[PDB]
Amino acid sequence: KTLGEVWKRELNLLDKRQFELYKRTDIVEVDRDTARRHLAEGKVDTGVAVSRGTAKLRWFHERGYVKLEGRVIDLGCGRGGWCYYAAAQKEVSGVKGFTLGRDGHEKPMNVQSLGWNIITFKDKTDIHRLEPVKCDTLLCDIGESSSSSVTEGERTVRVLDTVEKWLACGVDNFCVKVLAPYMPDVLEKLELLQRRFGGTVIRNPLSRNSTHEMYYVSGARSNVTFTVNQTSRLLMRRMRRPTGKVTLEADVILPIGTRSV
Ligand SMILES: Nc1ncnc2c1ncn2[C@@H]1O[C@H](CSCC[C@H](N)C(=O)O)[C@@H](O)[C@H]1O
Repeated sequence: KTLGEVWKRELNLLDKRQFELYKRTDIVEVDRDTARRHLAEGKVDTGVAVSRGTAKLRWFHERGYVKLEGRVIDLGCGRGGWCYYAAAQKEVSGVKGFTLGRDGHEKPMNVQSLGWNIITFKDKTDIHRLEPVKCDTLLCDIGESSSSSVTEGERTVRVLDTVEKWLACGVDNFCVKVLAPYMPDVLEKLELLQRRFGGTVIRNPLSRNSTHEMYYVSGARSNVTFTVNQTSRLLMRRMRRPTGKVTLEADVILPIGTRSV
């Protein structure tokens, strides 16, 4: 009965053209053309991002929503967009990325942007069964969309349930994807986590309108229900008039090489 649940219901009722236009209406998007061409030809020394994820994490990082420091752990790293971004930051000492990378799941990509040598990728790993390890910065970008709000809720609570085990070890910084922050049980879990570990949820402007995803980050503190609903109101407004109008931005280009000595 939350605004977000209403949004999900109306989203599923849109026709093909409206859905297509809607998902990109008034959003920011990084131009991935050059990056994709470089990766497709096997270039590993141009500093291009391995996925759209690098730009998403940069957005949070550049405005203080999450500090990237010391021992970084990336749960559900996929191709490694967040791992490579973190590895290039001077404040980061090491990065451990874990991902399924099997049965259709994206496997870590091998490129040599700055600090690639301080990253340890581990595939064939279900992070829900992975024993928590002590770290300073915890990252998690897991959450598979579902046309069912109940299902998105279940998936989101499972992610937060697992992440809480890791935060309990004591972490300074975190950035965790919250697939369906609009579900009531999720809102309550977020309020509980905020009281225990601080932080709040933030909507990334690079996220498409077809998902209500927001990220639980350590760098700010705000009223969770209020801000989740602000995003619900924005998503609903954009559904009334979908123009498909997108604003293109330059993708992330990282320096290259190993971090040595
Ligand atoms: N239970 C699980 N354990 C490990 N990885 C999982 C998982 N569930 C989903 N994943 C992986 O989590 C990834 C989410 S997409 C992550 C993109 C990454 N942030 C980037 O910047 O490139 C997907 O590859 C998905 O396969």
